[PDB]
Amino acid sequence: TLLQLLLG
Amino acid sequence: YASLTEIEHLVQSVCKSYRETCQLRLEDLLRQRSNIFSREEVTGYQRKSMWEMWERCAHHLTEAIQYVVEFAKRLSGFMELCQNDQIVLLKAGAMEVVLVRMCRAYNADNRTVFFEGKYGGMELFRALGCSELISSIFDFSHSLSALHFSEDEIALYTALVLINAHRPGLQEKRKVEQLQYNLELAFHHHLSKTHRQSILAKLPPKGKLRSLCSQHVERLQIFQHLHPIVVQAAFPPLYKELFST
Ligand SMILES: CCS(=O)(=O)c1ccc(CC(=O)Nc2nc(-c3cccc(Cl)c3)c(C(=O)c3ccccc3Cl)s2)cc1
Repeated sequence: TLLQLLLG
Repeated sequence: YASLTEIEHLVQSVCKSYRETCQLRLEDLLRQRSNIFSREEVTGYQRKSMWEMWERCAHHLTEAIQYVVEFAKRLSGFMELCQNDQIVLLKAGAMEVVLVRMCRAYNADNRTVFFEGKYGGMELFRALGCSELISSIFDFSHSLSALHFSEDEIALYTALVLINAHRPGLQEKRKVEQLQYNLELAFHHHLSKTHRQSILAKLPPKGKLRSLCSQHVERLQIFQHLHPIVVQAAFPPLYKELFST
């Protein structure tokens, strides 16, 4: 998910 | 078992996290209130294609969600949760937080909301073809503005909107419970000091925010079914992930 990437 | 000192420190930490990620300063939103869409501009919006209006909204919503993600990243205890819990909470809560935050951009005097650089009434959104959803959000924002939230009250409340131990799919359910409870103590303490505990029974009913978000997802389905190319090509990837069914 892109949320994972945004959370780092 | 957080002490009173620790609770007071949580109040300040939450309020600071919010202040740093609030997207638009309240002062600016207030000063922009005299800047309203002209009749020509309003007509232009109503004459816009459905795809263009949805695409604009998806972009603005995504922008607002990005500030909520940042709020979460700076929120005490959130980054200490496991990566799976972070996702579940944000996937379910990001839009709910945006909807609460949005009441800051709502002017109750003329029933307008700050959208694309000016203030405009709900007639601005006709071309979306979801007049009910729009009216429901406008009503919700009206309900909330009546509470006259301070920036600190928004901070604490939105923290609680996000940190919900009752979200399905949580791994560390008890760790989320503990964070939720401490944030509740922070909220209630802050309210008691400012003599504002009266607002607690005046906060949105337990399923209102759920309802608005479900409606949004549903109206997107009606749009997307009829315009599947545009969503694939031009809508923000994050938006699709959160809302596309
Ligand atoms: C929320 C953070 S802040 O208060 O700092 C801040 C920042 C930027 C803006 C500008 C903006 O982005 N303004 C929008 N306003 C609306 C909207 C639409 C209908 C009713 C209402 Cl009250 C608002 C939008 C939608 O795209 C939208 C579409 C469908 C359903 C739900 C929404 Cl919220 S974007 C406003 C507030």
